[PDB]
Amino acid sequence: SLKITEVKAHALSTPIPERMRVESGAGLKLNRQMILVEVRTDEGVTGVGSPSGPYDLAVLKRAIEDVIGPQLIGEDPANINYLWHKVFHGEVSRNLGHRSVGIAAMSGVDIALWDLKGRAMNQPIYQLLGGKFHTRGVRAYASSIYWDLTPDQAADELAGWVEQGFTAAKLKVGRAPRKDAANLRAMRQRVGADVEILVDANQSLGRHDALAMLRILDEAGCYWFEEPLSIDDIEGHRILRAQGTPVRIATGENLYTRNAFNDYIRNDAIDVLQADASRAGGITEALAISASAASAHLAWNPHTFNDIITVAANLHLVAASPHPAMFEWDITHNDLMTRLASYDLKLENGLVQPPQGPGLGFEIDWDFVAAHAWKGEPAIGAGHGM
Amino acid sequence: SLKITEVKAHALSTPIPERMRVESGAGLKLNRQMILVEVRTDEGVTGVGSPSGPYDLAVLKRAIEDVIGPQLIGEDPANINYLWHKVFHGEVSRNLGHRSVGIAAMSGVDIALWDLKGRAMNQPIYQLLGGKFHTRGVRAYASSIYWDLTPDQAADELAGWVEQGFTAAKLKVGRAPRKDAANLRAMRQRVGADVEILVDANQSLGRHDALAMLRILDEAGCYWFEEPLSIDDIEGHRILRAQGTPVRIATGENLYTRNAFNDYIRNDAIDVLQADASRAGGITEALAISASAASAHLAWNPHTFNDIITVAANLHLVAASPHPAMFEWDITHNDLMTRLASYDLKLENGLVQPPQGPGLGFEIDWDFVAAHAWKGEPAIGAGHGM
Ligand SMILES: O=C(O)[C@@H](O)[C@H](O)[C@@H](O)C(=O)O
Ligand SMILES: O=C(O)[C@@H](O)[C@H](O)[C@@H](O)C(=O)O
Ligand SMILES: [Mg+2]
Ligand SMILES: [Mg+2]
Repeated sequence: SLKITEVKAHALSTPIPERMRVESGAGLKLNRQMILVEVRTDEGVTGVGSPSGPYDLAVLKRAIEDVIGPQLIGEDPANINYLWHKVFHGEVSRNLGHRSVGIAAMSGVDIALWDLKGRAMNQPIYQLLGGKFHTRGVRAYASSIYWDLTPDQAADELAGWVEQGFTAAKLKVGRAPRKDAANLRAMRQRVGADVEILVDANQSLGRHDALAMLRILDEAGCYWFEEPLSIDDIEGHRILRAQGTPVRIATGENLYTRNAFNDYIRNDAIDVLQADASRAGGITEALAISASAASAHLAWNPHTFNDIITVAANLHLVAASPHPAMFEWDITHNDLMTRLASYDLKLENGLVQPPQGPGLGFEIDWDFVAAHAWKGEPAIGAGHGM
Repeated sequence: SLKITEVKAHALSTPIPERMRVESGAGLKLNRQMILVEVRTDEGVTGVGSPSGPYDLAVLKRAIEDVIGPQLIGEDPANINYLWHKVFHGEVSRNLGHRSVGIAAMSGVDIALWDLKGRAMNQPIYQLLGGKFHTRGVRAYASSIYWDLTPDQAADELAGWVEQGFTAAKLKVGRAPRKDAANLRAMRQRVGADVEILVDANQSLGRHDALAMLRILDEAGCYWFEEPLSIDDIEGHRILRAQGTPVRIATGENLYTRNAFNDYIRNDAIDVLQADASRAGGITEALAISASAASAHLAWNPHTFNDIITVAANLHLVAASPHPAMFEWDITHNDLMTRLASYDLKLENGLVQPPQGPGLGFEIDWDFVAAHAWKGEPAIGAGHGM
């Protein structure tokens, strides 16, 4: 057997050229940052992970190394299930909060344990999970077309991603619903019916404005309506879904553990569960959520947006899952997507394939890591919702 | 990458001395039988499985070899998720029925694919599933004390199993409710409060008789009431569960796929889901049911009763699952529990451990297999419920 010797959190920051900084309800992007989790063992098998973002890097590092870490030192890393519960019940739930940055921290560590397990077995994670369902590849969408655009500019950006091979893309909405509607109508007109258009309000609307927007989305044949309302307003999501349109009500990037999603399902409030393996509790928890969605005849299509590790962790799960694919691919300026590891975006007929090596299935460029240590830069401006 | 070259179903029968034949609502046992599934590949990596029983062996063999098999020949066995859906949607659901012996047949093949995957990776299945949760072992129960006994005899048999190390055991009921009650009362007095007593009616009661019995079970502090009613009467189960007693309402050995269990959960009709990996759709399907149970704050404790393969397949999953264990262990006369493979019952403080070899984790005695080919013997007498 192996024993865990260290749990490390490397805080990393990468710059965004001013002209490339985008804003949504979540805030204006400043720097693309991450924690790279490293779980090390006595025999030298190592796994890495990421607890996503934006979350404060010092908070994440402290939680990972000094709250979670001590629960892992000396333990056999093979018992991922045991360790998830030891950590959640022993420290994280009460001492960081049950729906919290602590759960994202746990997620990064869980992903590292799965990477470690795959590497120890010399197998890609998706093979551990019963192999592929999506044998030909996984349909991706370009994320996203952000705020501050004219209708023709928005349509131009969409045409651009479609040219690159994408069969679907997502539009940010919320700040100015009349502009959102104009943008959406121009975009649909430009690409026709063969391209799926997703919309994401980042919790920015109230119920009545969301009902008004849903009518537009329905007219435009939008695939889903993501975070239409505060995640705290479950009944509001039920009301939207009860309209019975072909537009899916989607949420989950800010909901944590299977428990949050159970509450939405129980209240008939959700069509697409978006639990991110790197946020909602780990690969371990995302697996459970995906299964629970299928039991209820609903879909699981994760949020994946932060770095190439959060993308890869989710992609292994998605490739293995029978849910129809609508896989989020961050197309914004992001060095953490392109330079962190040996794995890049390759679309074939609009599909991506998970990395094929052991564990997460690629190698970290530790030179890049050594060159991008965080020195206190902020990741994102203040969010909206006030 | 491997390719599947054959899917074989070995029909086996083993006798039961008349003195050891037991009866429940399911019928009088005559012979302990099974299909040993064998999936072979071009490179010679082989997996085995079992679709449980009692199901007619010819129906099983035909389904496995000639309905399911043709969907598998030539395919990569690593893609278990893909193959499950290829088989279900392509053939089994419509052409064998959605809640059928066809699903059990699929389950035997799915287990064989998981055994194959584990053997190919040189890992026990529980390691693939995220490793152990129950690191110290899995709490087992002695299954079961059957019909036809006096209270004196029932109490004595229970004391015998407790002496062997069991901390829990199950009693068959349903033919004579007043005698059942007397047996239970004698059993509880005999062993005290520290031993869990489960009850199993094998669908043999009507609603009002089950309500009356539940009062008894509550009095005796029983752990669960298994198949109290027809599996077809979901509302009846809701009514029992709505009494709010500490007695769990349990069912699932005769329910198939996650869909059956979702219907029970949606109707507030179940405390313990008993989906058997070898009946309800495979390891693949049981994993999903276990997760769905947890999401709903309910328990998954599988039915495991037929042979050492059905026991082992479930035990890998149970060991890896955070559900409190109440693991079924057939203590009746059954050569398929003792002579088929090199994995015996070993209790330590009432706990069992999964096999530790690759795949299911033990080797088949192929000489025993060869010497016990089915010759048309029946497995079980007519069941009850009419
Ligand atoms: O840019 C943003 O709005 C957020 O950081 C993302 O998480 C976004 O909600 C998404 O769905 O990827
Ligand atoms: O012996 C019997 O009653 C059945 O064959 C079993 O399946 C039983 O219901 C059990 O829970 O193991
Ligand atoms: Mg979003
Ligand atoms: Mg039973």
